[PDB]
Amino acid sequence: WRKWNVKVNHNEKRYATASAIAATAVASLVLARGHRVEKIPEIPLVVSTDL
Amino acid sequence: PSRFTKTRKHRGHVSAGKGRIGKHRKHPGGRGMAGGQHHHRINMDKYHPGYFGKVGMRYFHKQQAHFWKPVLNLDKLWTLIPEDKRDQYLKSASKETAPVIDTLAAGYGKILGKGRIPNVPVIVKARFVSKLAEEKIRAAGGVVELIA
Amino acid sequence: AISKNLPILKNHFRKHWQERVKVHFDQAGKKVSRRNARATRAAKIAPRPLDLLRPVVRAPTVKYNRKVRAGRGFTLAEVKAAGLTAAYARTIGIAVDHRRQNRNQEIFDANVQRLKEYQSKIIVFPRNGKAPEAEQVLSAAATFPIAQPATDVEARAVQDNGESAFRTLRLARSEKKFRGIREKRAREKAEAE
Amino acid sequence: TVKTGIAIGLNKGKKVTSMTPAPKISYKKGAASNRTKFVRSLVREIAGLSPYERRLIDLIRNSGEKRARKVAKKRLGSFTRAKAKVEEMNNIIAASRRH
RNA sequence: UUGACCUCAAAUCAGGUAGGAGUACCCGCUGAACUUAAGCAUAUCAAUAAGCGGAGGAAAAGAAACCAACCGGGAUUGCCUUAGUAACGGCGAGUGAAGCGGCAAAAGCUCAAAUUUGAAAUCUGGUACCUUCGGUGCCCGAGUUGUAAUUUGGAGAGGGCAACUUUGGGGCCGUUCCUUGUCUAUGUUCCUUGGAACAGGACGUCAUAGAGGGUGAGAAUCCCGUGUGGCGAGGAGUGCGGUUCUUUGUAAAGUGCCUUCGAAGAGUCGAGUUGUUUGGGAAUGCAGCUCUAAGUGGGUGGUAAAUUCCAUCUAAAGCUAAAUAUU
RNA sequence: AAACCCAUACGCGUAAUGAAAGUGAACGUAGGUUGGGGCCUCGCAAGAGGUGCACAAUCGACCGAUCCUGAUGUCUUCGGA
RNA sequence: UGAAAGUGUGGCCUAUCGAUCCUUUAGUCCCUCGGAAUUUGAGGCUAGAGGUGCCAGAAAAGUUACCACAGGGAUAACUGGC
Ligand SMILES: [Mg+2]
Ligand SMILES: [Mg+2]
Ligand SMILES: [Mg+2]
Ligand SMILES: [Mg+2]
Ligand SMILES: [Mg+2]
Ligand SMILES: [Mg+2]
Ligand SMILES: [Mg+2]
Ligand SMILES: [Mg+2]
Ligand SMILES: [Mg+2]
Ligand SMILES: [Mg+2]
Ligand SMILES: [Mg+2]
Ligand SMILES: [Mg+2]
Ligand SMILES: [Mg+2]
Ligand SMILES: [Mg+2]
Ligand SMILES: [Mg+2]
Ligand SMILES: [Mg+2]
Ligand SMILES: [Mg+2]
Ligand SMILES: [Mg+2]
Ligand SMILES: [Mg+2]
Ligand SMILES: [Mg+2]
Ligand SMILES: [Mg+2]
Ligand SMILES: [Mg+2]
Ligand SMILES: [Mg+2]
Ligand SMILES: [Mg+2]
Ligand SMILES: [Mg+2]
Repeated sequence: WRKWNVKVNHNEKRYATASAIAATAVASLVLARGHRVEKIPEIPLVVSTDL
Repeated sequence: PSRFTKTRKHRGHVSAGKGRIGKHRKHPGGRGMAGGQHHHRINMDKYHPGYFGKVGMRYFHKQQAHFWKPVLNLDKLWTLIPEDKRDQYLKSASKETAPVIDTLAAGYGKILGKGRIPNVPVIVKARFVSKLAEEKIRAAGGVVELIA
Repeated sequence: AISKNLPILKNHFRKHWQERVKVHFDQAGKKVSRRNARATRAAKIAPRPLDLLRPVVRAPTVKYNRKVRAGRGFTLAEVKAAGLTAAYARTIGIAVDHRRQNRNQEIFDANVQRLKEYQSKIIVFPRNGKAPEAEQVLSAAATFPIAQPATDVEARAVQDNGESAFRTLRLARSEKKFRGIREKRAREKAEAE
Repeated sequence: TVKTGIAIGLNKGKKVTSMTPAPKISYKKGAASNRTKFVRSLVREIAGLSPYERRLIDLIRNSGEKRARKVAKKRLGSFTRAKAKVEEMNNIIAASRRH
């Protein structure tokens, strides 16, 4: 009966997810994770729905 | 969590912040509320005046639904109308088209007169009201029709 | 043990509570089990909607009487008026409650219309043959949602007659309070000679 | 039992047109029946009275119905039961005077 | 004298049944103290541990002698809440539910009390046969001190009128479930190190398979497997999906109107007292003793009593899955 | 057992006060006085004046309880301005 | 009370006394008994009394040389020290 799971407010969850999505369209932050996108022309990287 | 706790910092120090003379002991003043009329009396009188004794009249089998009477002050009283039609009704300050506000369906049992609705007519359906609230409503030009 | 300015706490842990602590780790798995059970039941009653038609009914307790609610069963008079018997209805997906009684014509006729809608919306396969495949849904409650009745309109004229509606409540309260005294006084008046 | 339309008073509540449902047969449960009257009347003949009923007959003849009701409230439990039993005993007295 | 009945017995009589183990969870009985109260006696610990009896895969409870006071709800269980609240309490320490509301899950019913009386229509057993979780025939027997049909209060029954509507059981092949088997890709190519390559580097392949394990060191591609689908086997089964044979049935069930009726549980309810218990407070339940009912009656309506009303149920008999618990 | 989505309720809060029955928060630019950061105006500046959130002190007003007073009126004992 | 001014809310001043809970009385004759009423009864509001002298207020007799435990040099029975 230790506390194992934590409540996080729904809107804080959504704030964080939106921030993490916005950080995807920043080549400075993607390189800083070590993702090897130096030769990638530009991000957000969008490909066709044929995939 | 455990690493931001002063227990980690007391490591090396003998008493763990509890003293050498006082010697953290099990329950030196008692368990719980022991001593309220005794050695904890000053605290119970300084910070809990009224703790000891019984005052009034008992109620056997009290149901907290006979006493359900949530109060709405006049100052709001248009929050019960949606934003879509509120401006309409406020600029068309007219009888023959006055808005109806069932406060019970919104979840209120009594209307009170805290302050200053505008001079627009309004029909207010309420189980209970106050003297001043109804005075202000019919001075604005409305009417309180009671319901159950 | 009593100390600096803090609220008096009533924490009821002076019994052997650690022997009785249920931690609901089973929340997710038990949800999975409920979903699997609903699926199995639906497959077993593969055309049927997994829930009986329940009536619309008015809640007790003046706190809650402003709200209408789903009830248990359709009040034998209601189904008789709907034009079918209780035994047949129970085999057709209609909950019947023999112990509730109709005192309100609005609720009565609303539930009767509910039953007529259900009878028009269902198809009942014969006991003999075909079984004409019919695309079950899983809820009769979603197909017949409980709607709150519209008691009034959104705008009306102002009809003020000068009764003040606070003195009204006041006088109702006062006559309730002093009813018996006045009846006793009238009795003592009538028994004068 | 008609309501007024307001939230306090004698007949407080909302006005709704009523229906008067059919009478439940489980409201006439203690209702007497001819078979049952016959059976009980017959059994009272052959079984007769009990000691405390005999005592009630005597107290009603001599000391009146008030002490009879007191004694019957003690021997039985309740005042209303005592009243009913004393009335039964008065009927018995009249019938035995006729017989 | 003979033959019955009643009650009681004996049989290594014919057939069966109980015991003990386990006991996490479940139904009960019994029942502490340490401890807390800064002492201690009520209290608390706790209606707990220990002790005893008794079950199943769940048990129990359960179709209201309920909750309510509402425009009323409507078996039981469980969760969220109500609520650390109403209330109990050397009113101290402490204890402490319930109605409503939201949800999971949902399912309803059956006996007694009625003359079959123009037909004990009912049933165990034995025995012959058969298609054997049983059936048919025959024969003793049980049983009228009441076995079947009929009805269970939501109703319902006996007559009278009037028309309509609906039905049972076997086989076969599938599907559902259980268990199990089997088949279903791609490198062991080159160099270095090393005892060993599963390491490093080069070139490649498969991928709905780069989960995991093994193999002389970190292996998707060496092996088992994994993933995706396929092909079988054996059962249980009435859940349904089709096909086939029997026609159940001059039977049963349902519905409308009139009329006469409408049986409804007793050493129980209830009361007094004692003890225990409960939040239950002039007495919540339980038990013991004493007293002991009624039938337009009785219970309940959380302040004892009398009077007048109202509301709501229908006890003293009974069965029932699911949601729930599980060291 | 994650992550994502959601209805209706429920909890706290938006109203207190009285044992309770119960009543229930604007005389006023939501008050006045004193002081108050910051802003504005004049001033080269010094400073003067205006406005003055928060906060503090104080006098008032409003709601409830208590103690009074007790109008129009009336089931003549209710009502309570 | 005094002509009056004025004095007087116990004793010329400094001491002469007492919570909760319970009971009881007085007052308002007011509130509640929660399905609705009447009358009893009971419970509530406000002010006192019944008392705790260990006097901020447990309900309380001894012994142990048969003794026990936690401790104390905060504290005795030796030396020593002043
Ligand atoms: Mg410290
Ligand atoms: Mg230490
Ligand atoms: Mg200390
Ligand atoms: Mg010390
Ligand atoms: Mg102690
Ligand atoms: Mg101690
Ligand atoms: Mg002790
Ligand atoms: Mg045990
Ligand atoms: Mg069971
Ligand atoms: Mg049972
Ligand atoms: Mg709370
Ligand atoms: Mg307890
Ligand atoms: Mg007792
Ligand atoms: Mg016991
Ligand atoms: Mg008792
Ligand atoms: Mg001010
Ligand atoms: Mg004076
Ligand atoms: Mg003096
Ligand atoms: Mg005193
Ligand atoms: Mg008192
Ligand atoms: Mg002292
Ligand atoms: Mg001793
Ligand atoms: Mg000694
Ligand atoms: Mg001695
Ligand atoms: Mg010393």
